[PDB]
Amino acid sequence: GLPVMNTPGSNQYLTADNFQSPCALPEFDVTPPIDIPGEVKNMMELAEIDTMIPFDLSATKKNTMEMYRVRLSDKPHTDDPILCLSLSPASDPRLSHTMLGEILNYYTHWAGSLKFTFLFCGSMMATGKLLVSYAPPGADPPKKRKEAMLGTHVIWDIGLQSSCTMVVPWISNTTYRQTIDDSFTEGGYISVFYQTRIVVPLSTPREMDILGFVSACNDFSVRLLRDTTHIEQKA
Amino acid sequence: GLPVMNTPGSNQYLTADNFQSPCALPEFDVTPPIDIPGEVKNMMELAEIDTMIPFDLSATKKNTMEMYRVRLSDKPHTDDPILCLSLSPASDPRLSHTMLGEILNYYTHWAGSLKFTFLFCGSMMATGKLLVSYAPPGADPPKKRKEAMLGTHVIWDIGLQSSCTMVVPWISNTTYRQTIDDSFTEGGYISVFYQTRIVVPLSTPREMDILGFVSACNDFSVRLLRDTTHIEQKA
Amino acid sequence: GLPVMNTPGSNQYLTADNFQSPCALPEFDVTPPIDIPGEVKNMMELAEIDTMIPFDLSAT
Amino acid sequence: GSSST
Amino acid sequence: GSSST
Amino acid sequence: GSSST
Amino acid sequence: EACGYSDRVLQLTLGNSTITTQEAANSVVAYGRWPEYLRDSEANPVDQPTEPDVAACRFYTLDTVSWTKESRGWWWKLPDALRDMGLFGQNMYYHYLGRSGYTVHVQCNASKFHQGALGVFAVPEMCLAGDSNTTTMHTSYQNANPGEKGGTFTGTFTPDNNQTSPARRFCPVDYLLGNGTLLGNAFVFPHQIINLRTNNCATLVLPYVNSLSIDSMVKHNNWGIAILPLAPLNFASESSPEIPITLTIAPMCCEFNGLRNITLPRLQ
Amino acid sequence: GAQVSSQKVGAHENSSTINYTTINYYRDSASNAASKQDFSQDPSKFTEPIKDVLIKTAPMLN
Amino acid sequence: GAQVSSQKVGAHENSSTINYTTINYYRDSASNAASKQDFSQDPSKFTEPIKDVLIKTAPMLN
Amino acid sequence: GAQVSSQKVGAHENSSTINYTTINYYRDSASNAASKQDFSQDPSKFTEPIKDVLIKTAPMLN
Amino acid sequence: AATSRDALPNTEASGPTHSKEIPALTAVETGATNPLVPSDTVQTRHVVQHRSRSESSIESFFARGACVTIMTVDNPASTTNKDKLFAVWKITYKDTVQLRRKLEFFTYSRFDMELTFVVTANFTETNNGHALNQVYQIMYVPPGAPVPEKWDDYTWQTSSNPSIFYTYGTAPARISVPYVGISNAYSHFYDGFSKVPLKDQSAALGDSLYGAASLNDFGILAVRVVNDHNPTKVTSKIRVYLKPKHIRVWCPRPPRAVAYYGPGVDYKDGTLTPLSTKDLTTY
Amino acid sequence: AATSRDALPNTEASGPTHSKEIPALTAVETGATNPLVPSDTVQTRHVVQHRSRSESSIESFFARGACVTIMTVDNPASTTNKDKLFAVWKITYKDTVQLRRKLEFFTYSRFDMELTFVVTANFTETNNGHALNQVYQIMYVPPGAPVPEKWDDYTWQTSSNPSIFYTYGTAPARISVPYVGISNAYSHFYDGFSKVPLKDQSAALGDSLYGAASLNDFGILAVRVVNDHNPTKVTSKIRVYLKPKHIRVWCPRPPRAVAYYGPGVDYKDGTLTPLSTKDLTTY
Ligand SMILES: CCOC(=O)c1ccc(OCCCCC2CCN(c3ccc(C)nn3)CC2)cc1
Ligand SMILES: CCOC(=O)c1ccc(OCCCCC2CCN(c3ccc(C)nn3)CC2)cc1
Ligand SMILES: *C(=O)CCCCCCCCCCCCC
Ligand SMILES: *C(=O)CCCCCCCCCCCCC
Ligand SMILES: *C(=O)CCCCCCCCCCCCC
Repeated sequence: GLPVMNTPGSNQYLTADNFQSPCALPEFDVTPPIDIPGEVKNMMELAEIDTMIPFDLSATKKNTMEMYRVRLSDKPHTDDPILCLSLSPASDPRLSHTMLGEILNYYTHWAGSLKFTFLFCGSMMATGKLLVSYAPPGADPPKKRKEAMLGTHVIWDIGLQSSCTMVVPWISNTTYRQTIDDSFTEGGYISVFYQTRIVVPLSTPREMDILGFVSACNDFSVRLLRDTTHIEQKA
Repeated sequence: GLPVMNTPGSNQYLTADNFQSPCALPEFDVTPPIDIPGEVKNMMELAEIDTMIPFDLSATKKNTMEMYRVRLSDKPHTDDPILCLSLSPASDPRLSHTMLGEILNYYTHWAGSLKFTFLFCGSMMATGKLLVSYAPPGADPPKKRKEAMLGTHVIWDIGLQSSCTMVVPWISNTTYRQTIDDSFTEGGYISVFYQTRIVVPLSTPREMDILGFVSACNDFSVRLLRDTTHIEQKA
Repeated sequence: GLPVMNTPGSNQYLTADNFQSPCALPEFDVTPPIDIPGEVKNMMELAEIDTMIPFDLSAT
Repeated sequence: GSSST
Repeated sequence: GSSST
Repeated sequence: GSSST
Repeated sequence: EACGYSDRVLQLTLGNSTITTQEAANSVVAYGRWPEYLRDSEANPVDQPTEPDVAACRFYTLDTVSWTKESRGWWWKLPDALRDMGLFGQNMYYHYLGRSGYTVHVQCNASKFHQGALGVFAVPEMCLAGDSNTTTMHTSYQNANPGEKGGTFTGTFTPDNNQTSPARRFCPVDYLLGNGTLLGNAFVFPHQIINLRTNNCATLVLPYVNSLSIDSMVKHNNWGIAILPLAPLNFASESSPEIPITLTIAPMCCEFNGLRNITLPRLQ
Repeated sequence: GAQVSSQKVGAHENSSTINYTTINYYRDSASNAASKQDFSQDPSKFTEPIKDVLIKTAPMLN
Repeated sequence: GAQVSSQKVGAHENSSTINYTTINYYRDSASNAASKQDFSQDPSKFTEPIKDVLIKTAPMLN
Repeated sequence: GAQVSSQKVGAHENSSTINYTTINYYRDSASNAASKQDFSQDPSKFTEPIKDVLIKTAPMLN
Repeated sequence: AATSRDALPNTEASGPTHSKEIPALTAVETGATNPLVPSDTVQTRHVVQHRSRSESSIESFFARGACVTIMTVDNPASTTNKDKLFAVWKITYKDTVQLRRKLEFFTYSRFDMELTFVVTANFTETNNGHALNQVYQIMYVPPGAPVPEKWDDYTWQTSSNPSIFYTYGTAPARISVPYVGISNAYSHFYDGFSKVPLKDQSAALGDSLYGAASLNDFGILAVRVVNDHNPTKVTSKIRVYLKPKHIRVWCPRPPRAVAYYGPGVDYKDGTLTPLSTKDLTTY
Repeated sequence: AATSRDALPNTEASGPTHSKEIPALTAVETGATNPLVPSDTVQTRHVVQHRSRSESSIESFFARGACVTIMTVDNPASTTNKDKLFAVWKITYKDTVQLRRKLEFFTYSRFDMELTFVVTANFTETNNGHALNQVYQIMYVPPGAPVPEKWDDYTWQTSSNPSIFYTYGTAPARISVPYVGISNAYSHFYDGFSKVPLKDQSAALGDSLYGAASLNDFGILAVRVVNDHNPTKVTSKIRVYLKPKHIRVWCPRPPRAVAYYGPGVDYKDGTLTPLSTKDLTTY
């Protein structure tokens, strides 16, 4: 018959291959699709949905409903942080289990801009101004408002629009960052501060919670599909 | 020769495959076809032919000519069933061996409408009205005319047109039902009742038989070819 | 190279097969035919010729 | 050449 | 023949 | 190309 | 028709014979094919055929049988049932080859106070099961071919144990259609039902069916007629009622090839 | 000599008729694969073999 | 019946669109390889499922 | 250089001439398969080798 | 023009009725099946049907390779007193039950035949020797041709018979056969005899089997191991798979309801009660 | 018209702002995510974007063959008192965790299925005998069909069931399956029962498992070694790889965060604390 010659790769099974193969059920009458609501075309669609951050993974609050609540109070102005967070969306414990973090753990490389939205869940009678910051990597991580002030930041005034969004702009040396903790591809620091202080009247709760959400901006992409460490099967 | 590369599937034998192969008798002078009467193009043609139901599979009537005869009589009106039947065309013992049931046992999935025709084999002098019912699944199976009345039904008046047909309309949640007893794909209940009663004059037999037939409507189809349990070969 | 997949029948030898195969004597100068009398094209031509029947197959 | 269907 | 894309 | 027959 | 015509009233005429019926339930043409003569395009023996026309294609009435409450069923094979029937039979035995279609007319009348339903089935290649559990395919030609007389079905398989002088006959169990398949499905074969409240008769027009255009009528039967009580005979209150069943069959479009001396079969 | 035919496409990718190509390699038809391009017929010769055509809305017997 | 499509060419040789050819060998679509010629959609049904269309520069609540 | 020829189709599927394709891969004719596209001749040189043409209805000898 | 894979008819919407038209009433005595659809007896909605009868087409129903036989051959030590076993099989679909039952839904059939051969071998003795790779010869011997008497006699030369030489370990062998019948269709049932008993002639002379036509219809497959005797004995089996392709069928029949008993329609006492107990008024 | 491999939007240059437009302020109570880009809250330069979401398309995410099961079969000596082991596997993606978790990002799915079979074998006893090359039969038994009871019973004839005959040592076997569901999409979750408990009926009679629809959805794979018993016992394993191709998915869900405990959404005590300790003000 036709003179052929076998090349390397012959008879191997690459699990990522894309070939035709014989159908075991020929002429099977397939059930047609119906128009089910909620179709997804790309995993990044899900990364663009806001999901709530477990900010407080302290020994007594972790793995409980409490890990999601950042407590604030009407105390006098301090320049100390409300919260401190490393921009490591797939590996930092507070970000790694969010819908964004979970999709990122199926891939080796991420790139793009992120946005953090905070929701004030205190009474209507409570007022306050907060500073939300992002410091690109390379200097001392901000532990005081004075250093956080110098980087990318939003001063959030609490009022009828309950929530505020800070965009963390894609500022990187490499074209893509890794989905693991690695100094070469480190992303920087998110920190929140009191700009003035929370002020309540009398007969009002002096303590309240804020909730935080993270999602991806439309310029965000991931690549090199990999297996996650977030699920396993011993035996 | 031409650089080729073997894919998975190479050298396997799929019994459902469809490939060319060398002819062992080249240039053989084939006998031409003649126009034989009765050609069949599709197994469903046979399922559309009426076949007689073995309704009475009682311990003494089963596997005898008697299993096909449903006995009626001129007794006073009762609301109790003449017969009760589960709509399980491939697995119910009364339907599974009919031509329809037999073709269905070569396939995993069935769909479509069915029709049951009853033939009154009593004398011409005998009169009567009967109620033939179909209850879709999910409630108490009808044991009294009052419940059967509430579902799909035909009130059959006996007279010169000897036979009556009840169509069981395709009413299912799934697109296809399975050819086994399975609650998820259960089809419902067929039951027959006396609407008034059978009335004979004197010198007439007070007992008579009706015969029943089942066949498929033109919207009926089957899929996923499989082996039947209705034939076997120990050793 | 080109992704291929082996079907059943691969490597078998059917004695009634009809395939090309490499020539062991390339460029061999073949002797031409001459017009020999008596060419046959089909075995049935021979069956149409009258042949004598051994009718009497008696023991002697 | 190509008999289409 | 060749359906291009 | 294609010699048909 | 407004001028009186009906599906219940028919007149059939073939040759010098006419059948009338006032209580028919229409009539069946098997597989939708009317009998025809062998076409030149499907022909195989090259000799001029014998076509007896009116001398053979006419109505022959076979012996009347009797339907009772004990009756399990009756069977006949074609052409065998007609082998001694006038010039059809003569033409059949003088030729090696023959083909034929048939009009089958089953007759059974009773009264408005009787009940019962006969299933009349026309089966292509009706191979029946034999009486032996030790040997198979062993029914003698004599037993396989009852002629006009036909044979009967049984409700019980009872195996021939005489291994030294085997009966060599069929043992056709009724609910298994005498062949190992269930009677309720026999309706995929061309059929009619004589339900006594509805009709006195059944009429089946049968094409020649075979895997060959023409064959040996003496070695091979093409059609089997099976008549079984789907619903038993009943009348008023009489413990032992009886009504006759008469079978009348006409060969149709029959032709014969290979003429020679007459075949004289060993039928006993 | 290539034969090109349509596939009846069941489950669609998130990705217009799709075709497949067939070439016969052997002289004998028996060597050919099964086309599966088959026809359907009306069941009448089995379901309605009666000489007088039936109208379902009318009395079967008259 | 050959299908010809463009490759999105990443790392270029020191060497104009590059193409690849595809032919389907089987009658059933299920036997076919994955095209990978897929579409993208807008995330709105998940990110913005609100009845009244939002304008980002405007107050979300009003 | 493809050669396309008709198959004499015997048993037909329930599914118009069917063809098959042939390409020769080798320079030497000896390497080629058997065409089987053969001719028939009249048996006369064997069955009727007589100098004076015979008429079957006429006396062979006269 | 109706293709097998065309969709079935749509359900049309149907309203209430008070008419002299009577679809529900009929008379099965006529021999006909009442051609009713749901809209004739119930109120229906409009449904656009998408289902198809594609997989129940006669091709599709049979488009699968079924096992019709298992052949045993072997290659013993030279020193054994038993002959080297070559296998002989008379070709038929009747030695196994599954495909036989599917074909017997019909009286007659026409098809081209695809035969696939699966070959397996194993060591017989708790020995430790070995054998080199075996080559098998599958020879078709058509009715008339010399049947082999010895694994190595002249018949295996196959100058005119078709033979497959199969190398162990390669993909299973496969060939196609045309419709080879001497009739216009294969008869799955033959209500007749191959001989007429003549009055004048001996009872023993006119006798033949019921339902049997040619005493040898299709010949036999003869299989052997071409390799010479090894010291270690190897036994091999050849499983034959048959697929009817390009098939046509005529005259439908009820399926076999009781166990097969031989090549004919015969049934054995004790196998005749297929149906289970179920009461008339029990769901 | 947006292809998966199209580049994402360019960053547009943005200048200073002193406006009544407030992009940064919003109200998540509404249910919406604020659609902001960096230029809304910071000064940006013009970037021409080249990145693409090509590898995170639903096809691409699943375009990989995952192990869904490991089947064990063997071929023992004839003399052993234990039966020859053939394997039976009820088809599912739920016996292993990795692909299951990826599919469970979505409530419903439609896809064609590619199955690849990797087969390995080894010697069991510190013996010195040998076996000839094995052929394996992988038979698909759909719900309803006779399940094999013995490695060699009649069911393995496969007249209608699909079977693969695999020769050991050749490239791994592979087949494709269409979308075979009796629903318009595969349900990864079914918040319901297959039976209604009826008042009038026995408690035991109306009972069924939570979340389970057909008691046998897809049937089983039955695998055996076709070769007859060798004196030396060989054990073999068949690893099955599943790849969803031509896939569509509906209704997104959060990923499984705690270890799987069975076919349903159930979790086991002791596996419920996935998250690590990290302090609120610690980077
Ligand atoms: C007696 C009942 O069964 C039948 O009627 C019946 C009818 C048709 C069937 O088809 C058999 C036709 C056999 C033709 C043979 C011709 C060629 N065959 C070959 C050819 C070459 C080789 C190497 N091996 N086998 C094998 C098959 C089989 C059985
Ligand atoms: C119960 C939870 O899991 C599921 O919902 C779920 C849904 C879909 C999945 O797909 C299974 C569909 C099975 C269809 C089968 C049909 C044909 N198969 C074949 C065919 C031939 C051969 C030799 N081997 N296998 C094997 C697969 C698997 C699991
Ligand atoms: C019609 O077929 C003309 C085009 C041919 C295209 C190439 C065919 C591929 C090689 C087939 C070789 C012949 C098989 C014996
Ligand atoms: C469209 O496909 C017409 C051109 C065909 C070119 C040759 C195809 C190569 C051989 C494919 C054989 C068919 C696969 C079963
Ligand atoms: C005439 O043959 C022109 C068309 C060629 C079509 C492709 C042929 C398939 C490959 C053949 C290679 C050459 C064999 C040495």
